[PDB]
Amino acid sequence: APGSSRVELFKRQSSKVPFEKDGKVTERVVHSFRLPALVNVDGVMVAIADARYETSFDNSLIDTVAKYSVDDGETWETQIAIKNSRASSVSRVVDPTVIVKGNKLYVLVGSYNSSRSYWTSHGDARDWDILLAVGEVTKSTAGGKITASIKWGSPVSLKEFFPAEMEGMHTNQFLGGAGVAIVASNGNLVYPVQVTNKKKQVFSKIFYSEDEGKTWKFGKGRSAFGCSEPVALEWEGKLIINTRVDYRRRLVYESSDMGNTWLEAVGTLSRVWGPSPKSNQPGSQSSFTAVTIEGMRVMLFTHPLNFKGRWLRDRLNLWLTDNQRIYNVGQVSIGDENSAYSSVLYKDDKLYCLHEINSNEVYSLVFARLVGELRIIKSVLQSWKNWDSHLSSICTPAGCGPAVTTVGLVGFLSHSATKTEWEDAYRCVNASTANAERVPNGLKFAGVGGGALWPVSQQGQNQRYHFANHAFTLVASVTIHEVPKGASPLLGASLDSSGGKKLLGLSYDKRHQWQPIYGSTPVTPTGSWEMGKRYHVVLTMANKIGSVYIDGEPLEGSGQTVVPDERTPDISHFYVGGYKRSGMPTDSRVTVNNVLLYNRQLNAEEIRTLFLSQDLIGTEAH
Ligand SMILES: OC[C@H]1O[C@@H](O[C@H]2[C@H](O)[C@@H](O)[C@H](O)O[C@@H]2CO)[C@H](O)[C@@H](O)[C@H]1O
Repeated sequence: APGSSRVELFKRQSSKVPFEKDGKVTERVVHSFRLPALVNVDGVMVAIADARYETSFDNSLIDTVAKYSVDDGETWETQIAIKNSRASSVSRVVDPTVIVKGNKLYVLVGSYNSSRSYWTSHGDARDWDILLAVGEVTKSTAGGKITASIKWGSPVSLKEFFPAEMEGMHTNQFLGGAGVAIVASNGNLVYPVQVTNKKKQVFSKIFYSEDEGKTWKFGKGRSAFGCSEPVALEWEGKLIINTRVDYRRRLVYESSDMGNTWLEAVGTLSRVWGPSPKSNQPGSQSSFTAVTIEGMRVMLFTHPLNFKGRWLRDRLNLWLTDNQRIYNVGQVSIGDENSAYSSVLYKDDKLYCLHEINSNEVYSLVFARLVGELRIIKSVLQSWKNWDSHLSSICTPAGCGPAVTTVGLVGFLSHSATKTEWEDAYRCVNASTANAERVPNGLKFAGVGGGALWPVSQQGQNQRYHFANHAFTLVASVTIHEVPKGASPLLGASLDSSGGKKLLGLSYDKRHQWQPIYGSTPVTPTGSWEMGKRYHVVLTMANKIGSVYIDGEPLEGSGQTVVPDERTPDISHFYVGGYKRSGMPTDSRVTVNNVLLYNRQLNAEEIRTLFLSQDLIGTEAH
């Protein structure tokens, strides 16, 4: 990332902290630093973490360290925010989870006295407490300089707020999800927490306070079992709770009622992010925040790619999303270093990341100035803004008719293309092409193997288009140049690598009829088409039903089940203008322009507007 730089701020086996025991304080070298949380309190940067004094092993001696800086991270002061009980050589305060409100740092930690096993394996709660400490940040301008100070109060146990029973089950322990939590728009302090029951299942809840931390409540709902280390933000009046699932894809939920109800975010972010290339390795803590960049509300998300496997968790990656498009900003860590946990802060229009580096299970936290990354982010955000503005600004055929909708518009294939790719105007997922000739606002295809392939599950580890398994609208303009020998494809969602098994699609045949394909149902040819005429094609799928529209009108027989109510589809890719498979004997001679993908089923007016504005939406002229 050109322009970016970093320092080893919390340096393993080197950085010292003020270790207090029985009224005596000694500057003490720390073996490992883990669990970064990086925040802004009134212009003061504060970096909170675990100081694992003797080893990186989880069940060992740990205090919560804080560093703070008034100069954007050039210099820092160092404190212990929270000390462990000092009961034993493995006493520890763990998983520090931070909320900023006003001048206050709320830090929630589990506290353990003597156990040498990880908390989820405990059969009881005898070794556990849950503590809240408050740090009060003040600033001084005495002497013509800015000086900050943080006064940490004594921790208070919140155990009294943990019910012995929850929706049936009996509770054992809970911890914060680590990293940075939030103040909701209603002022509530909101911690996503990870909780165990007596069956040793782990699940996520919302733990919240309506009275500045004095009392706490749990929402009655929960994630699925197996969801740990939850991280949350508030988006459009809802909490978005992004969870770690060891050995599986991350589950993401939305709750509008402080955790009383949880709905999997299948239409947006759930199941997008895999913990390793084959999504069969441990997960991670993640930074997940909502921020406003160049006037646009967006979300930033970090997770390692974990090519190495196990808990090594190399290749920390950064992602940008507006809850519609999902852009890979790139790799924050360096080379193949192990770099699991992280915390991203956007402050005074500068981007920073405090994150782990691990060699031989000795961990430092580096403090990175993400200059290259913010440059890419602003570029991408300007492209999103530009194209949304382009589409929204179009005076559609009436005065002007209804505006073309950009709500839920995820991808758009128009004029830009290279020799082997059709480029997404939204810059997230290009389509691969074969036997494609560039024409205004699209591509012309010919010959066996021709077409374009827009990957869905084929995206691999990180599946930005997973939403399509639940609902989508796929729109294009198509022109047929040659009468085919038999039924030939134009547009569709494939369930397998070849395109032979379809969820929903549209073909055309030698008798000048359309052949809409509804899942595995026998195909009934219908309607009529003419060579050389530009047709508007809309495929919609929602609530397991698929519809095919030509020139804004449903084909006779549209609105059929395409998904057996038991299973959830796993779309491989969308195919456009052919299958893009030389193993498929069809030869589609067609031009396709302006392909739009939405994460929802468009309504009647929206479809009609798109049909009527086909000649106006191309990116060529702009
Ligand atoms: O490697 C650091 C990492 O260890 C994880 O714990 C693993 C451990 O790595 C593995 O050797 C052992 O067999 O199983 C453990 C989990 O039961 C921790 O989860 C993680 O926090 C790190 O401490």
